[PDB]
Amino acid sequence: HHWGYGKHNGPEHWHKDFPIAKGERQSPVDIDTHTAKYDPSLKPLSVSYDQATSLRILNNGHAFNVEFDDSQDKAVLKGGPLDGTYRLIQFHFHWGSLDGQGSEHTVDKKKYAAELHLVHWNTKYGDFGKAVQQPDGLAVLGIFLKVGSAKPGLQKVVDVLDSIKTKGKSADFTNFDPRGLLPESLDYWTYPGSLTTPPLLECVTWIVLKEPISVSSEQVLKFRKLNFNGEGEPEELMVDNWRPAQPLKNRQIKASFK
Ligand SMILES: NS(=O)(=O)c1ccc(C(=O)NCC(F)(F)C(F)(F)F)cc1
Ligand SMILES: [Zn+2]
Repeated sequence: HHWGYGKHNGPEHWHKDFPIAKGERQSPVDIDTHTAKYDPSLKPLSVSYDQATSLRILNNGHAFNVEFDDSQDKAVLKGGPLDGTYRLIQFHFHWGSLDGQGSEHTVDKKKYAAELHLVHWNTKYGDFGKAVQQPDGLAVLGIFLKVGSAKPGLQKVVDVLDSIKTKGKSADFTNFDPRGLLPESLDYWTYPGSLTTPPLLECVTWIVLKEPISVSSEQVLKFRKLNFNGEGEPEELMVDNWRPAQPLKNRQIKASFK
């Protein structure tokens, strides 16, 4: 046993090994649209993924990560609330056992079926390990998934999932274009927060897109066939791998749009 999402080891238990769980800038949060302040000084986000180099997909026992080559300034996030250049290192999702739950952020207490996190690190810190120890070390771009029409750009991910069913399995995953996971609009909300899994470090500038993407029920079903457990262990379906909303405390969520 370590941390997870079960009754015995789930989010309510995390603070015992990670006391920052009750800290002042924990994520996710509910985004109250009537209270987020429009900030006309925010810049447009700049998402430069044309030279992205995906490498590998890995089931890590809590989600699956699609990992990228981050040894140079290939796929980067710049602009919006950010200073400097943040390199994409990996993306992953959180999702539910049912379509009415699964996202980590909520919008006016509305839950989406899933949430995509594109994780980037601030190049001024040299490496990802150094970046997570800094209050401005990461930028995570969060995108909500609603169940509807299929997302064609997601299908290459859903088709490889059978090959990484269990914890610690990985597969080569090259030539994957993460632009195919973006919505039309880059309007966003932003706030200072944390990693949403242990060690829950308070190193993240959250940029959460307003426009969800649509995925089909067949595609999200495939997420829910993954397993938390390793090969040969008792089957535990990888579902409901989301942390509930944490109190906002002394923070302000800004909107990029009016
Ligand atoms: N869900 S999330 O907020 O996007 C999120 C993104 C990245 C990480 C992450 O790198 N954990 C690994 C780690 F922090 F455990 C390490 F110290 F970095 F090894 C966790 C949560
Ligand atoms: Zn995440």
